[PDB]
Amino acid sequence: MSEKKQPVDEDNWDDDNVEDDFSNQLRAELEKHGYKMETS
Amino acid sequence: PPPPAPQDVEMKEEAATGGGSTGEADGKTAAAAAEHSQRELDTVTLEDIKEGKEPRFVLRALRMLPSTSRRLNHYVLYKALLPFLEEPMDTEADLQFRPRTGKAASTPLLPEVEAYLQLLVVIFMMNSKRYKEAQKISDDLMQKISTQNRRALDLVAAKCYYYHARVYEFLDKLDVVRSFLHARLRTATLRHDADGQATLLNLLLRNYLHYSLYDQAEKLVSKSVFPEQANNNEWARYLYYTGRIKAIQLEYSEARRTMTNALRKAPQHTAVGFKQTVHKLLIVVELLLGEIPDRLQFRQPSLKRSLMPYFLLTQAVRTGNLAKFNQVLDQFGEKFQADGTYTLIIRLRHNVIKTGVRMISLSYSRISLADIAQKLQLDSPEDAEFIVAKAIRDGVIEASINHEKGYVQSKEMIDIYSTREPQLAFHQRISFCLDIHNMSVKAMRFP
Amino acid sequence: DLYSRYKKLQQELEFLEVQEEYIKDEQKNLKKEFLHAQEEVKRIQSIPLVIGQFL
Amino acid sequence: GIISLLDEDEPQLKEFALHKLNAVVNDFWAEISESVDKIEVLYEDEGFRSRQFAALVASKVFYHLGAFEESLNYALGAGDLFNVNDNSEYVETIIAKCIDHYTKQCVENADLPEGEKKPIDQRLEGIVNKMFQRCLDDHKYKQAIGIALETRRLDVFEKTILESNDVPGMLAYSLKLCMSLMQNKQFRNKVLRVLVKIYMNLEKPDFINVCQCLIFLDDPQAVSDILEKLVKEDNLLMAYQICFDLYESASQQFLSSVIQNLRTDQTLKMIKILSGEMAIELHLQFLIRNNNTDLMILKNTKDAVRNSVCHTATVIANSFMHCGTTSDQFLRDNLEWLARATNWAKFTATASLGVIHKGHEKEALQLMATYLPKDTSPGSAYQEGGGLYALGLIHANHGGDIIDYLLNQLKNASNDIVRHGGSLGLGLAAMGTARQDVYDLLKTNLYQDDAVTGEAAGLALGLVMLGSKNAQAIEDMVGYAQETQHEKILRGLAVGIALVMYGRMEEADALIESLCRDKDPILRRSGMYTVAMAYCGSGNNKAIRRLLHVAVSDVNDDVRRAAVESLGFILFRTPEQCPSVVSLLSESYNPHVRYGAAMALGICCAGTGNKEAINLLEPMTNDPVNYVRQGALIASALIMIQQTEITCPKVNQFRQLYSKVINDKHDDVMAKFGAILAQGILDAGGHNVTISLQSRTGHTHMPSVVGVLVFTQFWFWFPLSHFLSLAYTPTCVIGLNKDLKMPKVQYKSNCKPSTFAYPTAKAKKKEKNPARVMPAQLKVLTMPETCRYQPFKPLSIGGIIILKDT
Repeated sequence: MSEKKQPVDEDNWDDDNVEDDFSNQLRAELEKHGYKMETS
Repeated sequence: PPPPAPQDVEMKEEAATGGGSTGEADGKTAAAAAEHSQRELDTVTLEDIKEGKEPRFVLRALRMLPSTSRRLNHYVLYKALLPFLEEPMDTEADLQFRPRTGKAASTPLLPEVEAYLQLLVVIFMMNSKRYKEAQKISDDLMQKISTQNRRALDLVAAKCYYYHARVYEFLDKLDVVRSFLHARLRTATLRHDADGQATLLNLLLRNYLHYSLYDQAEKLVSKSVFPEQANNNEWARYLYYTGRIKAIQLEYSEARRTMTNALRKAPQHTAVGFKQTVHKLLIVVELLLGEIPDRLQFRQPSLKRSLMPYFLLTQAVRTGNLAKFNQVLDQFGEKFQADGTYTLIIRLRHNVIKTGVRMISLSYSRISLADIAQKLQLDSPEDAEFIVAKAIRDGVIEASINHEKGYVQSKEMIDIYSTREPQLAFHQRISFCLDIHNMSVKAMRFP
Repeated sequence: DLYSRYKKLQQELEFLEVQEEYIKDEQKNLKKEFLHAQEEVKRIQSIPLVIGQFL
Repeated sequence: GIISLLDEDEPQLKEFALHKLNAVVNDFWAEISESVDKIEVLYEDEGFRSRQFAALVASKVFYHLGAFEESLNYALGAGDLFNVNDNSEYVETIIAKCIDHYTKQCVENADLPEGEKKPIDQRLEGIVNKMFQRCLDDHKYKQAIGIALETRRLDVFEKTILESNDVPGMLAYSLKLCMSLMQNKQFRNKVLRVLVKIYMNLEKPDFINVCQCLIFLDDPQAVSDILEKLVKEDNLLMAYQICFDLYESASQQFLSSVIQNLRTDQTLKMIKILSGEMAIELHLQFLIRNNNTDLMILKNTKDAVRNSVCHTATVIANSFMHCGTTSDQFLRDNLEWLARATNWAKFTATASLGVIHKGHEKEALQLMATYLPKDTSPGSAYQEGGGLYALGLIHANHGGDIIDYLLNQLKNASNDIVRHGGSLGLGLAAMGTARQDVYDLLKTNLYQDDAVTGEAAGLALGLVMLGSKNAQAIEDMVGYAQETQHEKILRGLAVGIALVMYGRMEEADALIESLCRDKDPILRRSGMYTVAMAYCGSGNNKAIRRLLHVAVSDVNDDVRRAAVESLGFILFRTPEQCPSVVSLLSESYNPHVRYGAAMALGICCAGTGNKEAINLLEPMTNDPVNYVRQGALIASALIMIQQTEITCPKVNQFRQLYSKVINDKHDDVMAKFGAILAQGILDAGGHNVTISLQSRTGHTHMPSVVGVLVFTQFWFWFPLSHFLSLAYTPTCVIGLNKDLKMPKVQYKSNCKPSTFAYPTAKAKKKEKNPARVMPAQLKVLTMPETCRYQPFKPLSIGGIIILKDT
């Protein structure tokens, strides 16, 4: 349906919220977290 | 062996649809049209879909005494253009069946839009609509016989004014057609309201945000609301255009509700990217809010080739990276300048700071100033007091600065419990509900 | 006849708009009449009813 | 962006600026839309020399918006450019709505007619008469008469007859057009008189002019004007039409108005025209030569002997076919069945001699010289009452000198069993006369201390005071109507105070409320009959609003019945709406509204070839209520008259259906009483005579309004079942030239022989007795172009026209 302007113009995908939350935040998810308890 | 079949069913197109429309339009007023006469939209878009062909149905049109049975059957039998589109006036002037004038000045003429030769017949379509606009002008100077142009041919007329649009666009712009439109408005303002002005007003904004910019303020004095919104499709994209306006008028909190409304009033299908491409620039206003969720709840993978900038852009929104900011800008700023996107590049930083202050504000009752100066990529405590005042900017949640040295003495705000603010609004909630009871009353009034 | 046709279409209109009001009032009336029917017939209650059998 | 140029107060760049204004006025609509204040700055300036074109660009922006009073202001302050610029939709839409402002200005100018009106710009009416000069040069009679009456003003209407070398018909069809649409009488009187003035001073002497204003304007001065002139040029073949129309169309008290103008040969003619014998005896001649009836069906229902009211049904059924025939058969062939019933059938039987020998005016008194009230028997006082009742039928609707002699007989008589017929005949022959002796004995007729004479007193006082606008008689009547002992007294006086005011249209409304206010059912019922009689024949919503409301909301059922009885009384000019509006009224709860609904479709749709009214009376004649089946048979009689056999195929179906219901015994007696009386209605003269609410003149007829409204409720007094027989006109034509001179004229119609056939293609006349015809078989004739005697006045329907002895 040509609306007179617009003709001119769950695999891995629900997780995308968690992943874009976790892009540069806890990128390993455990490999610091399992090793936090001996930092202090 | 296929073309003898539209000789039957393309004949019964005009027989059933057009013959019933004209004959049942001759009486039984306002059931004259609009029970299968304005089946016109999809049955005649379908006529331009369902099926030499160009001279055949345009010869020998106006004959005599109503022998269109034989004449349309001649149009059937003949399958085995310079004066030709004017031949429905050159056989004789039409002289009878004034509901048929625009009907046969639309349905045979318009398939050249779908034939797409664009060179010799768009000026002939211009002439054919000079004839049909002569009908449009001469309905009130020379045709003082009965209504026949409001109740049927106004709903036909706005459609073929969209076809006017289809013709006028494919070569140039239109300026004379705008005062011509407002004259068409004056002969539809007080007598019988048609959309019409809203059709070429959608086109007005559509070519004007391309090329003229004074006219939203002229809409402001021109906002005859037209609450009929019968198709809801024209009204939907009307909200889309004016939501692009309020996005370029930088009105956002209105834009989110009215553009979510404009989306949820699209019942549309056909996932080529109509709803998707209109919806992307719709929720660009949510990119301008300062708040936007993850767009996984919005994507059709047919839009994916166009949103190859857009997903990384909303990643830049949820993050705050200036590298990602400028990189998405220069690299991925193509294909959106055709729609107009560069008002988010000035305030993507504002989007960053409002997302951050939303997270921190609902996260923290009290924060400190010279650590909220280091939550995001802030600059200084004077920049942080600055951005606390700019974080209020409208009336946000209570943040009093502890005005000696305690950085901020902010706390959370209360009394949304269940006390007076919801029952301050429930009068208006049930005001909406009684409006729907008026819809029930008019549901009874439909017969 | 454009002075007399346009005279009398108005006349027959104002006639029928008067004549609508009659039936509007009767529709107001007969719902009350049907409620009076309902309760004043359903006073058929237990005037000291007798026990019997149904066959 | 021109308000920047509007900073300048010198106009020498403002000419360039206004040339910019009408150049980009389609783009910059919101430019002026707040700059209206500076438009008023340049408008109200007395030095800015373009304030008119400032009002035009103001017209542009308020054409973009569409304001009304702004366009009134542009009619004011646009001036020359408001006037000469008229070839555009841009100007004609806003001046079209200004002409709409002018036509509601003319509404204002017709709201109050005596000075002190609202002010008028000479330019808003300058465009009216300027556009009207286009209407004069266009010369179309639409263009004249439309705008001539849109203004509701007689000056430019007077100027419309002054147009060019045409108007062969405006000066003879203008009154026809104006009567065919009129709603208000306040200026109609003046239009109707200013047209007939120039019709008196026309190049042609016309007859439809005073033939119309003599009955819709009823002037004693205009009838003296045509008396004066038509005697003055000393010709009576031209005064033929209008003097015999003076007797034939006009009613009583207008004869009083002309007999004031009589004396100030044609002397013998003015002696004889107010007598008016010739119509009576041509009616008599027509019926004695035109007895196209049947006595066999009268035997087939004569055999149905019962002691009840059936005797009255038989004698009224054969009086219907002998009212004006001077012929009796069931007063002849029997005495035992004739004297079977008692004390009321004797009233009716000596009343049928007056019904049948109505139309035997002078000689019927000596025909009843044997049948005086005190000659036959002093045993039944109703026999001696029906006697003077029949003498009132001798003086039915056109009495003579013996009106006062019946009054002399009513000076001394029995108590009340005489005046029930005597005073009714006295006021029948004395309609609207306002006589003093009737007031004299009607005083003691009120004070009889007997309820059976309420009809006598009330109805006769309403008759002699028809359209009274009295108070003192009405004071006597309604102020006696709170303390009496029965309701026949109340109801005779109630229909009398209905009958005391007629055709008022604004005047009886005080009495309408006065009858409305009381808790007396009979008095509000009288209010409904009064709002009928003051508003007869006109679709006035002021009746139908309160009628509507009282026929819904009240549960008092007599007044509801009167409300659904007044409908055909006020709307018989347009009978073609009554089915759609009394449709569900036929399905009410009571016998009153259902009965009055059947009667409403009956008295409404008389002359209609409708058959929808028939189709809706079908479940009304098969109703569960008994006397609504009776009244539905009577309503079938009402629909089938002013209708022939081929007008609706159920005529013989209703004849055999009447036969079905009456000639069997097991049907309802009360509901089969109407069947043979309805047959008699159906064979009134053998379809010769019928009812006539609407004349060719348009003058409605007092029996066919008054007698039928009294005839409505007939159980309450059984001799109220006679009065519809007084409402009969023979469906026949008079092409007579000299008063007795028989023509040789036999012209034809192009119809069928069976449409002619009443129980070849051409019609055949009879050389005047007149000849019976369908009313609808008079617009389908053809003049004899091969005859020696050719008529000149067009004969579209029955009545009299002029012929020429050539």
